[PDB]
Order: sequence, then structure tokens, then C-alpha cells
Amino acid sequence: AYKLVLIRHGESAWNLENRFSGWYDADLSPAGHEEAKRGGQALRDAGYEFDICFTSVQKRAIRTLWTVLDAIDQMWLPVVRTWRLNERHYGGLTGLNKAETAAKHGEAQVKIWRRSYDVPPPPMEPDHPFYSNISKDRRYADLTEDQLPSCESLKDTIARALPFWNEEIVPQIKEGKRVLIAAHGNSLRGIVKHLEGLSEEAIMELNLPTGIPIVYELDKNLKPIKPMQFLGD
Amino acid sequence: AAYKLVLIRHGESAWNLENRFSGWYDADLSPAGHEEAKRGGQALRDAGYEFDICFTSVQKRAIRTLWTVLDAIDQMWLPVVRTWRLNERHYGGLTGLNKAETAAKHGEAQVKIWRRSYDVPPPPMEPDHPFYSNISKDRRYADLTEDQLPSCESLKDTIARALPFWNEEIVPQIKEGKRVLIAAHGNSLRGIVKHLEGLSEEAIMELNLPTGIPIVYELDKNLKPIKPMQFLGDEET
Ligand SMILES: [Cl-]
Repeated sequence: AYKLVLIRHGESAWNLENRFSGWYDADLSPAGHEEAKRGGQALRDAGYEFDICFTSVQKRAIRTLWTVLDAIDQMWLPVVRTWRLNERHYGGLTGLNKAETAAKHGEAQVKIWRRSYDVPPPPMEPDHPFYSNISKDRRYADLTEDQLPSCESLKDTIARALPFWNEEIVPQIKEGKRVLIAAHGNSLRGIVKHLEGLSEEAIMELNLPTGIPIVYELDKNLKPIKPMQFLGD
Repeated sequence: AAYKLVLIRHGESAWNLENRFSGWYDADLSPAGHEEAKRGGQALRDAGYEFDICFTSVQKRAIRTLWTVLDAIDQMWLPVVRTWRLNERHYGGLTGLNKAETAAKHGEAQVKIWRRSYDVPPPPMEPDHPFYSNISKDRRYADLTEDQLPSCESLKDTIARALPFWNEEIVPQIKEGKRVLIAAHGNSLRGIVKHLEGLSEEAIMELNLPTGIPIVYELDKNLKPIKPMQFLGDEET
């Protein structure tokens, strides 16, 4: 019965300003850092061991992983980073707060986005304040023109995250390697929806806790044998 | 030049504080060693250095130095490759002893040989040794063949198992134009330097690389260094 472990990073610096970060590379707030320390301790106390870790190219996820590996004394483990585990690309809303967003786009469009699985946000246009910061970052230089989003619905995020699951994480699990994935709410949502065969409405209702190891027990077909469980007190 | 290569040797370890031989023991950085890695990463920030792939050992003093550097230069997203072949020199049965216990147990004639000799090993680390199961039975070495796991290493041994990684995994990256950072240990970095500069056994045993200092190489199309190694930072350091 394979064991798989997910962890979602905690509060960021832009949460403290209630700003949409998306692909903006906000660091953890001091408290999000503390959350990751606690998640680490909870894996230490339970005696968890891994053989390989996956994360995004965003530092709130990476620092969460680093904190956990420090806590469980497995700093030596192989680490693989991919943009395909990044947060959902919130396009033109990147950097705005909720008030600014409602003023610019309307309460109507806002409710549509909050409820919808396949309606993207506005694209990040070249005049956007963070257009260069994100879409001209080196770390994305290898992506083709069609892979680099200017915005993403949840469906888009999941559609680009699941190829990485199948391509690099599934082979490790098949070999018996114990996997730890440190990433973001929306990419992990993709993983959860695929593992559990959830519906659109279901996954959009699922909200993953932060800083808490999420444990999956998988059968030989990598199908969950029971619902996800959490680690801690 | 054709290529830029940066090396960095980690600072003080927790066992440097007890004057104990570390080798493959996975001692963490002391607070001063952590501070040194911060200063080196800052010197890389201020010079605006960029990397595309990082190599390091499987020892947390090297790894943590690398993490601190990547943090300082806002490049935590870079691919990181860890390998035992960049590990510190394995000090065999001397692991855990201080200088005085080593002299008492082994004698002045023997330590004198051990300090001036490129290719005489320390005593092997036997199963009765207090750190044998901590090191040799660490699951992180469980994929090494029997002949690869050392019980002890001369400097020549360390260099001998470091150079194949340099040749097969690092050199292809350099030749692809990728800008490499290597965060490792004095004796493994010594291997890389001796191969890069064609230094003699004598010259490499007299070369002590500064800790916490970015070491910059400019290499030609044949990965030959075009000038002496350079250190980045305030003149003070
Ligand atoms: Cl890493």
C-alpha cells in the first residue's frame, strides 16, 4: 500500500495585504514559515521517511519543503522543481486586492469567477505592472509560447499539472519511492481530483488545509483505498 | 570567457566547535558557518551572479550553504543535484576524535605522515566504531555498491571518486553553456581545482580554499582556466 504525502504551503506576504499573488513569487510570511515548521515536526514525530520530493518553482512552496526536510532530517533527499506545480495563474488580477478587483471588473464577473471551474481571469496584459516580473522571468524560458499562461482557470491549472503527475511522479510511486509533494492549493487540487475521481463542483468545493501533511494510501493501481487523512494533533 | 564556474566551500560545522573530525558525519553548520554562507550569497547578489543548475553533496553543511546562497540571490527555483561524490573526505576511524585523542591513539609519527601525504588513508571505520552505524548504515548510501562505500579515504581517494561526477554530470552542463554553482567541501572542491588547474599533489595539499567565499573561474572552450581563481567580496575578506 503506497504512502503519498502532500503539503500545501501556508500564509504568504501578499496574503497579509490581501493581494492575489498567483504566479507572483511571494515569500512566506513569518507565520506561514511557522506553519511549515509545525508540519515538519508532525512528520518528524510520526517517523515519516521519503525518497524524493516534488515542488513548484515558487519560493513559498520551496521554502515550505526546505523547512519540512530540515525538520525530518532528510535534507539530503533529491528535490525536483517544476512550474507545473505552480499556483493558478491569476492573469490581470495579480497584485490587486478584492476591492480593486470588484471595482475594475464588477460583482457579476467576480461571482462568476468564484463559482466557475473553466472561466479564466483576465489575461495579464503587457502593460500589467507585473507582466515583466512574471512572464519575462528566466525560470520560464524553456516554456513554449503556448505553455506560458497569461491567465488560468482551475481547469487550465489542473490540465498542466496532471501531465507532470503522470510523467514524473507516477513512475516514482510505481518503483516504491516514497514521494513528498510540497505545492499550492490549486495544483494539489488537480492531484486530488485525479486520485479520487472527483467532479468539477466537488473539487471546487474542496479546500485543502495549509501546513498540514495530507496522507494518501494508494493501492497497486494508485487508486486511493480511503479518503485523505491529516497529520498532527 | 567561454564559461563561468562558481564554487563555494561551506563554513564552520558543529563539530569544528568540539575540534572533532567530521568527514562523512553529517554535522550541521555552526551559526558562524551559516552567517558565512549568508555573506557569500550577498556577495553573489551584489555582483549580480546568475546560475542555471546547482550541484552539492548529500551533507547538510553543504546543502544548507547552498540553500542560503540561493535564498540570498533570489534563485531558490534552480534545479539542485545532490551526490555523495561531492561529500567531504571520509576520515575513517578518526571520525569523532579530536586532535589530542588522535595523537594519543595513533602517535606523532603517524599523524605527521597523515598531514603531509596525498595517498595514505586513515584507519578504516570498523563496525565497533561509534559512528559506524550512523554513517555506513545511513539509508542515503544504500544504493552504493560495496566497493563504492568507503571505510576511509586518502585525499587521492576523495579526488578519485569526485572526478567521475565532475566529468560525467558537471562538464556536460558547462559545455551546454549552463552556468554552474558547486557548493561542496574543501577536499571534494580540491579535486575539482586540481583537475581544472592541473595542480600537483604537492600544490593541492598546500591549497586551502577560503570558506564562505564565492570562487569564480573563467574557462575557455576547453574548460581550461584563463586566469587564476577569483574571490568575490569586500577586500576585508
Ligand atoms: Cl533543494
